[PDB]
Amino acid sequence: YQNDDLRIKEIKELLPPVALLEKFPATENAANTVAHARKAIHKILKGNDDRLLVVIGPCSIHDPVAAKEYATRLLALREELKDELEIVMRVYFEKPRTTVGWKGLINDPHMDNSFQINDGLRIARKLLLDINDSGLPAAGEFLDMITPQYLADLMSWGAIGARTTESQVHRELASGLSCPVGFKNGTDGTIKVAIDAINAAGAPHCFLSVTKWGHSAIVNTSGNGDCHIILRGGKEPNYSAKHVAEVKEGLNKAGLPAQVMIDFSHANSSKQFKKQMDVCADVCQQIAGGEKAIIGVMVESHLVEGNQSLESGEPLAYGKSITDACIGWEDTDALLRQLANAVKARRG
Amino acid sequence: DLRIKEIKELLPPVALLEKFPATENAANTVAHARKAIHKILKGNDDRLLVVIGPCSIHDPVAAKEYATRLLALREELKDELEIVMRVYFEKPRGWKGLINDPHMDNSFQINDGLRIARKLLLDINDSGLPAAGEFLDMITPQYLADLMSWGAIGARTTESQVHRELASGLSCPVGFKNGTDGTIKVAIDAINAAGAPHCFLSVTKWGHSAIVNTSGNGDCHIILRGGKEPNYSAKHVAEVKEGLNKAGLPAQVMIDFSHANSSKQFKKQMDVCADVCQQIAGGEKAIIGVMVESHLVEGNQSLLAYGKSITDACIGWEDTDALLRQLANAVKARRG
Amino acid sequence: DLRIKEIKELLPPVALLEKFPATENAANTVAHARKAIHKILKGNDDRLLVVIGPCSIHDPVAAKEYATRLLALREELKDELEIVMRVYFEKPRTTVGWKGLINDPHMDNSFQINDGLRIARKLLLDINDSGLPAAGEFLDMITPQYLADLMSWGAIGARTTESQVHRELASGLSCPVGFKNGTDGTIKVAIDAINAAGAPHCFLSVTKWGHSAIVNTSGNGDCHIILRGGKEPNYSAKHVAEVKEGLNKAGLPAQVMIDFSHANSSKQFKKQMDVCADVCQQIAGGEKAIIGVMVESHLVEGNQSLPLAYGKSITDACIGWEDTDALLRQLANAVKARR
Amino acid sequence: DLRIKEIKELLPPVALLEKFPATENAANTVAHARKAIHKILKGNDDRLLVVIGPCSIHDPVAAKEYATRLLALREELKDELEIVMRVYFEKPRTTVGWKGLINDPHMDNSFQINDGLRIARKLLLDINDSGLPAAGEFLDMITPQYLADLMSWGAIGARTTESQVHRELASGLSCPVGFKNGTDGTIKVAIDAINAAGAPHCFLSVTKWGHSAIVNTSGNGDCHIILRGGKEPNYSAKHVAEVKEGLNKAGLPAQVMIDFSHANSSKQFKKQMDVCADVCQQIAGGEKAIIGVMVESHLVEGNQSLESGEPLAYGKSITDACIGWEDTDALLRQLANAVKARR
Ligand SMILES: O=C(O)/C(C[C@@H](O)[C@H](O)[C@H](O)COP(=O)(O)O)=N/O
Ligand SMILES: O=C(O)/C(C[C@@H](O)[C@H](O)[C@H](O)COP(=O)(O)O)=N/O
Ligand SMILES: OC[C@H]1O[C@@H](O)[C@H](O)[C@@H](O)[C@@H]1O
Ligand SMILES: OC[C@H]1O[C@H](O)[C@H](O)[C@@H](O)[C@@H]1O
Repeated sequence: YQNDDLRIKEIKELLPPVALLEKFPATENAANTVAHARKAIHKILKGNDDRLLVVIGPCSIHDPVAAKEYATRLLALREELKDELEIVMRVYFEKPRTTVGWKGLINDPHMDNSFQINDGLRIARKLLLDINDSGLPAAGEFLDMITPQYLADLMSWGAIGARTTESQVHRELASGLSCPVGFKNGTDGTIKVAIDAINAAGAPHCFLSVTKWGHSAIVNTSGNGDCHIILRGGKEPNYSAKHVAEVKEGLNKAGLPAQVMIDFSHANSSKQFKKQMDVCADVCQQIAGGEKAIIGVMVESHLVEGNQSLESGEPLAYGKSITDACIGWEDTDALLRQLANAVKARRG
Repeated sequence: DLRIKEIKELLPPVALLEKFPATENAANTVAHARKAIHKILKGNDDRLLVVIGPCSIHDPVAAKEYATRLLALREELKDELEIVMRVYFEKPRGWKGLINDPHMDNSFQINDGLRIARKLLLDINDSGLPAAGEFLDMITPQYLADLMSWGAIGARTTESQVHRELASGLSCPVGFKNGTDGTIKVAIDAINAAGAPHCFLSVTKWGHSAIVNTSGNGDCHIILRGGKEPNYSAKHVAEVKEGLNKAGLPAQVMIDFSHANSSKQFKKQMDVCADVCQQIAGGEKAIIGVMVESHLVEGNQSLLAYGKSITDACIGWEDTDALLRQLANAVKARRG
Repeated sequence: DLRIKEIKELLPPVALLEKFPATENAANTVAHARKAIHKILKGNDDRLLVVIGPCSIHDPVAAKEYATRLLALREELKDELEIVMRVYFEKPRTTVGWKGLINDPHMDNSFQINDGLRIARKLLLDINDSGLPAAGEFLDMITPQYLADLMSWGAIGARTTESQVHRELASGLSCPVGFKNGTDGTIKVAIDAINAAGAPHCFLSVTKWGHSAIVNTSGNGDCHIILRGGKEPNYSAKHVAEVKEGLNKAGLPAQVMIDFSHANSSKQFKKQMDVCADVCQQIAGGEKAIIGVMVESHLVEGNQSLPLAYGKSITDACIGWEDTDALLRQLANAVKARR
Repeated sequence: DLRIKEIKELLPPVALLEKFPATENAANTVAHARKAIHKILKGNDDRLLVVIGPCSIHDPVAAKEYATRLLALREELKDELEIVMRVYFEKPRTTVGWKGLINDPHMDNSFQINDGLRIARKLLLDINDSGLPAAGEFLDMITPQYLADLMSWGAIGARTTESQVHRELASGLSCPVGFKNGTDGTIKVAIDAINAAGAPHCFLSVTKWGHSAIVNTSGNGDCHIILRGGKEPNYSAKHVAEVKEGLNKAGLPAQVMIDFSHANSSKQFKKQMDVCADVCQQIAGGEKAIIGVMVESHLVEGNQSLESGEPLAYGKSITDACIGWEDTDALLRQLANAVKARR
């Protein structure tokens, strides 16, 4: 065709979602994990459970071995702390870049710009399956419009990133997802874009999308009422009581329940991974002092703290982020126990 | 699953491309206008790209009447201006636009809407008038982009990786709007992102998802659309030019006369025009394009009257003729 | 894998249907001719279905000339005959050979099938739009989605009458279907096919979207046998009596279509004129079981080997227009006598 | 679409290939048997291809027990026979009846074709992975894309030997292909089919993505005739000599596979043992043109009728009747001794 594909270099075959769903079906226990976690989060969001949703884990997954070791450790704490916390592992396979960079395990699993996306989808779904089958629910970021069909049935919660909260196609996607969805405030701190997103996601929509067969189609969604805001900072952090109070008022002014999830990382830690523990201290004091609106938190955590560079060509250290820096396991254990103690204090 | 109510059949792009293929004339219109804009962006033509037309298309009849009037000025002023008709089918916000609801009744006859939209784009290009589109999603461009000589990324998606990926593979030049607060950082990031090659998942002309690799698109530029205050003045242009230079990008801008630069007052577009013409006539080479919301009849309507916008308010045809002549005279002055 | 050398993109049927939609006239032509053949097959009409035209289409310009001439005779003889043009785009070869216009439109082994489908559907659309109904052989399992909405009647070839997938195909077609007897002359295989095609089936097929799917059909009751010879011709009234009796035993209407060409003519196109005389005398003598005939006819008689000569078949030899005009008049006269 | 009542979703072949990929053992089994059959067809091996197994598979459990028994004889008789298990899923018929494991795996008219494709591929995978190669029948154009990578040999349905579409299919199959003689016992149509299938073709087909496409094939030279009787059995030395003549006259290798069942056994399953005796006689005497045989065999001889609301006998055909394991063991040993005697 004339005037077509000047800037398209190559087009390669993509496994349809049904191929990944057939190769890696949910086990009974994996399906149980997803169903129970989605119901638990819904109950929190409706105000009928006083526990704290905790979405915690690596900035990005790049190594299934370390991810499964992390998952075993986190599952132990999920079981120990379950009367206070609903613990869901961050299993992020897609990373939004400020400009350019390794986009994650699905886009480039082999970490060498070979872009073996079919391998990436196989690795990602098998890992999500293993984690859910172990009994640990999983959270993801919905950035790509096409990858969710491959994974969403194994997601108990999802986030739409700050750079896409305003995006109509992402709001439409959320309106048809089967899990609860968090919408982050705008990268400059703006709350209104996330409030608008929650309202849009709760409405039914009609739009173009791709089916489990890998074919484009017209899709009609019902709307998703299980959406809430994620506070992730702006030019300055926005986790403190003053900010939470402003957001509660803004939600209620818009007719929405005053409830927030606080991201301890990103702009709320000023991109300094150990400051997540300082955010934790402040948020724990708010919770223990009686703040009911804090229904969830999000934490970037790995086996080993800090981060490392893929671009150097050095062999990668095990269990250590190749993207944002994370707190390590010992801080993670302490942080989770701090949150559990705060939730117990809030209740008693 | 739980929250998917219904899934309906969608014609693949190849069906629309086969039903409404580009005529030799339409193909030539697109090809020459893309090349003309590229030369402007490369600094090898001192003419001004002018993207002008309705806020959104709801009536193909009125749109083709508008196209005929505009083609006359495009040919008349061609030594100073590269005139491209704004052919936007939706207003991001209501009525979901011509593609999503051509019959205006919440029937969501998207297959009909795609047929109507492509036919209109084909007819306008066949007459010799190039068209400019807005790229709001990842699926509709496959049906229409071969008939687009320029496109804008929605302001709500400048920051979105998936829309920067899309731009990196588009065959036409692309404008990225500045941030809602008037800052340009996100737009600079978007131009840098869109300039690089990407690998991502997309839907082919066959209606199947696939892995696509793009080359990167060097024909991307900023659109100034205002922040809390208008940012069309010579002071703001100087600020934007320095920030572009600091980022290693060509110090060039397109200025949107409408929206926050017109302070939400359609007639104020003529005021931005007078100010921008002064800058150009005074020698400002960095202003390479403008965007104007214009229809047959000025104002707007609410879902009736013919040739009058049913979304945002536009200047009517007499102001449009005057505006285009003012810009052409300014370009003449700048040339010397 | 090892014996697949190339896989190339194929336009889906929706693309052809959108580019070349049925005009109002084309749709009316198809609906009327389908209704007319159904009326003839139900015995509620005494006219003769005449499926006549080139062995194969290889030149749309000559086909449109042929169509204009045949349309005039269709209008002239409309009281005795329901005239339907052979528009055959698919050719079953005894071994290897040019498979028709769709498979290789440029007859040079370039296999531009997307071009072939556009050419074929445009031609079929133009012919129906003029008012002339069309007939084809349904050989390919995937091409019928591109063309069947413009077909008023179809044939299953002698070499595929036994084929389960072709019986399934026929069970879901919107047009009447004829089944040729076996190449040895066996009648049973065509009777089995008619019974199978009349029943609902569930099988794998390709949709108008170009995707494979599970398809359920209703069954096609407008099917009938086509007598086309075997070792010896089987058009004589003795053979016709044998077939009507075999049809009765199987509980099927005792009606036949007779193919004047192929083994009935001993592969000699002029002998089609001799078969015509014999069949006309059966009809004029009172034979109501002969509900239709099939004739291989072109602008110029004979055939040629594969520039080409105008109006001559590049596959089986056919009779020319003069013989064609006279044959149709003989048949209409025979119908008028029978009535 | 007046006579199309319903259209239902179908898993594309890639979904089955991803769920049930060929193991290394399975892929090796397929490769080695395809090569061994090629050598036999080209005269570089004096061993006998034996395709043997149930008329149709209705029970994967009995099928795998049969495979385990057959594999043991495959190993024991490997110096004389290339033993390939018949893994057929359907009995083609014009009368009504069970539509086979792929169309109706649950044996109840639910037409759960997606289930049936999963069951059929999983069974083929398991049999190949154990080391036993598998032979299939090609009845349509769409199912082979789900299964053919696990077949070492295939037969085109007797009712489609003359069909251009099935000859096109054969011309692009990765395995050797057998074509059956005509219902009246003549070989003309099968000679035409062998010629047509050995030529390159270009035709429309469904890819592993479940999409129709234009496909070009190389031609299949590993095609041969299957003698299956006509009006009378055609396994006798007089008939083999007559077919050898016709194959030479056509410029094709004078080699044949003899089907011991159906018309050659007068539709009486025990008569397969009489055909075996005669064919062993020809082979032991020095007949080199007999390159393979086809035998309908199961754990338990005879057959049974499928009945709603009722259990079935284990290991016994619900389609045509088969010889049972005792006769199968004796038959395989007879053929092996005849091959030893020929050399
Ligand atoms: O995971 C999250 O919750 C995220 C995504 C976030 O991790 C992003 O992908 C990188 O911070 C970009 O890194 P860069 O700025 O180097 O492109 N929040 O935004
Ligand atoms: O059109 C028909 O009605 C037919 C089909 C017929 O035309 C066939 O395609 C050629 O006779 C094969 O020619 P060859 O024998 O040269 O391959 N009747 O059989
Ligand atoms: O294993 C199932 C059956 O197989 C047959 O070959 C044997 O004769 C039976 O004794 C056995 O029970
Ligand atoms: O970087 C790759 C370059 O070539 C691409 O094909 C584009 O035409 C150009 O804009 C880009 O800068």
